[PDB]
Amino acid sequence: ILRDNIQGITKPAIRRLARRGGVKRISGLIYEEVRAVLKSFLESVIRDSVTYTEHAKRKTVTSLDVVYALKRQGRTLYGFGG
Amino acid sequence: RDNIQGITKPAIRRLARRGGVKRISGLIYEEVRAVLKSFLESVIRDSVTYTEHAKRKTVTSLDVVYALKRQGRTLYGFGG
Amino acid sequence: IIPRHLQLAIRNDDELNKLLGNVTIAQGGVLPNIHQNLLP
Amino acid sequence: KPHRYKPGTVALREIRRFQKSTELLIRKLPFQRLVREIAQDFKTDLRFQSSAIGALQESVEAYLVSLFEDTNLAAIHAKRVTIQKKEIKLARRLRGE
Amino acid sequence: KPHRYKPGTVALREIRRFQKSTELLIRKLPFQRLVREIAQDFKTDLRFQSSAIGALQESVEAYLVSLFEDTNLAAIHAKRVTIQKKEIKLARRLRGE
Amino acid sequence: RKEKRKGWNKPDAFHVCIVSYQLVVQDQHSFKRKRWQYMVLDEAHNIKN
DNA sequence: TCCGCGGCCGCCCTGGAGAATCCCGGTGCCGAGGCCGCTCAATTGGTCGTAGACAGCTCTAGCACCGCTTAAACGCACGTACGCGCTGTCCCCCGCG
DNA sequence: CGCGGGGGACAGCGCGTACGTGCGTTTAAGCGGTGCTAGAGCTGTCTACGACCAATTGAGCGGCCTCGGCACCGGGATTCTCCAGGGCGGCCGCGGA
Repeated sequence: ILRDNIQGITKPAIRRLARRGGVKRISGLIYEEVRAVLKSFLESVIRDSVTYTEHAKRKTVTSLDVVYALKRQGRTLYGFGG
Repeated sequence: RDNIQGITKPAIRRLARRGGVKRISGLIYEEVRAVLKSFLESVIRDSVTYTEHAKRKTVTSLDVVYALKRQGRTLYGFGG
Repeated sequence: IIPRHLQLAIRNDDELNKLLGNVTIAQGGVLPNIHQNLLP
Repeated sequence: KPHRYKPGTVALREIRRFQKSTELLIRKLPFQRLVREIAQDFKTDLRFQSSAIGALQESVEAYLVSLFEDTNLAAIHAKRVTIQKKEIKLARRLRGE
Repeated sequence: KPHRYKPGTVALREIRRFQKSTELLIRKLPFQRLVREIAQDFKTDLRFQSSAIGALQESVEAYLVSLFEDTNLAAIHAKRVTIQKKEIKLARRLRGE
Repeated sequence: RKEKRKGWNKPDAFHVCIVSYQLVVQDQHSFKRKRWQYMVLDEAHNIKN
């Protein structure tokens, strides 16, 4: 729950995700590098989310909070709380 | 007439040299010319739209700046 | 509706896809495009 | 002889299935453990509601699927079909990330 | 003994010279009447001022040079010394276009 | 289970099948379609909730 | 030199086989949208203002050309060297338990 | 997590030609000037043209509950593909007169 859960996105999970990109073979070192990329993106989103949460005088983080966090990325298409 | 060909083959060769390519394919010159045409048409449709809105027959620097603003280019310097 | 309908409506329309396609699709999935060099 | 399919044969009907079906493909509880373990560092003891978790996984899944499609396009551009580290880094760099 | 340099090194010296000098690579009047032609079809009887056109040429040159740099990075990705059409299309498409 | 239920297609099939509690709970969707005659529940104390 | 013939015999075509197809129904289940309350800001009227182009001077530089002076382009001829073709190698993750 | 293996990633070397670089000679732009006139623009102005709350109001919603549709296998040749013999691309070699 709070210790070494980065393996939640597992190697078979990464292989299945790469199946959706249209690839036949996934190399061994692909899994951990895409894990690091996902970690970086998730950290970048959640930093903005938690900073907004602190600004809003709120203790809980809502879905619309991360919606605004991703809003300044610059696309903002459909989704919950759009 | 035929003014797009005014950009010469040695000019595109130097431009690709700026891109750090030792040997450049022959079709690459005309492909670069074609993507340049697409770039200019995408910019200039918006520029002409803004010119027509602006109640002005002359395309000003601010006109080009506003045309470039929407497409995400956001240039600096000229009309900044 | 299933959000797959939303994804099909978005991706089958050229202007919608050209306009914006990065932010999450709400359970609509994607359109996995395959190539002609993979499958035997 | 056993009906051993050649590699790349089942993939046809498999992509026929999962292109139409639109369910999830990642274990939920490990993912919520991950989002917790990354949240406590930013803010401990967060009282997570039932929401604000599925949106994150859907967003990251869409982003990584787009990245994987771009990586496959780069691999085909590289006169090959398989994925590799260089394909991923090139796709990410050309995406502005 | 004619003095003919081996191919490739003069390319490097040209690259260095174009790196030190940051002048416009396309003559002003060619861009002028190219813009005039491409604006003829949209609306007729349009007069272009002295300004607003050097900005167009500098923006086009800068973004096209960035595209060339991405294309060359993808060419090194492809392990070759030549630019290719698939290189250019991968550079364009993966940039959100 | 697919091999077991491949022969389940025939009408006038096996006179009886045996499936446990949680297996029935999981495969209710597969089982709800077929019509039966005699259902037997064992140790009804465990099913008291 | 003819060519009879015999061998290396192994490969696309053909027949057999493995799993899925996406509807016909069964059984079971599933929250849209109109309907007793409602509410509440919208819709005209009257007042308030105000500023923003109609003229009108204004002002200032666009521009098309007249007339010299070069600048990279262009063709060609040879260099060469590296993508590509052709081929060989090895490799390690897909399919399955 | 484990193993067979086979299509696919990756490299070595010849081709040769495809740009690349060094010869002359241009086609059209840069610069000096100019004479104008044609578009860009704020000031008296004055009016019409937008905003907001009284009497009403309608209109869409707040909440439930029916029911014609969701989910997918009994039910299954064909599609999708994979793998073993047959005639063959013939290939080719070797030897009496």
